[PDB]
Amino acid sequence: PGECSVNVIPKKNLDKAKFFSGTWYETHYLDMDPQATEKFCFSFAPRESGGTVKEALYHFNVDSKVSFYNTGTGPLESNGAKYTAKFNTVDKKGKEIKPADEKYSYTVTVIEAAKQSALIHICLQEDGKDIGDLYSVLNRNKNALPNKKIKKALNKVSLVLTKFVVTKDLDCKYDDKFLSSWQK
Ligand code: HEM
Repeated sequence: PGECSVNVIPKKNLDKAKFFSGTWYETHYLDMDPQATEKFCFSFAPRESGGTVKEALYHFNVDSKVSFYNTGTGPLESNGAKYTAKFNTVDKKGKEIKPADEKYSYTVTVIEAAKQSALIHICLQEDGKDIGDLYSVLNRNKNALPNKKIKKALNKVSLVLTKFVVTKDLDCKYDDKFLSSWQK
């Protein structure tokens, strides 16, 4: 199965204005498929208004030296820390170059946030069925280590940080202006 993890708990009372602002950098990630070993850098700029999330996504494939740009949009759950989005493909100037494929979606759960750190989980789906998932440690600073509360949250779901890929050890290239200028 490409079954998504159980026991993924949304943070209680996430500060929305703080989390859904600025740019987040992935510092550590754990793809739950052990054979998924392509190296990636990830950053994004999530925004929220009227119960709808609109986020700009940036990935960089370290192996192939190719970047790609996406935007995602979807309703925020009443718990305020989980959303399911559909995504399109845009160029670096933000113009759509491929429309959203209706059969795909992803569900982001914000498990924990503390200081400059966060822990999220993403369940990818096709036609509403699980096709894979990943845990991501985020920071406002690319080079920073996570707050201990992020580790505490990992421990509750029987994960340890040492299992994660460390992003700062990769030769990343970022488009920071794409994210900085999001919804400007
Ligand atoms: C460090 C964290 C992450 C890593 C390492 C990662 C890795 C990947 C990989 C391996 C792919 C497949 C690319 C390909 O098929 O060539 C991908 C695609 C994608 N991911 Fe991520 N991901 C991360 C976090 C996220 C997050 C947090 C989101 C949403 C908020 C997200 C949304 C997407 C989307 C929309 C695609 C496009 C799939 C496609 O075009 O077929 N990812 N990512």
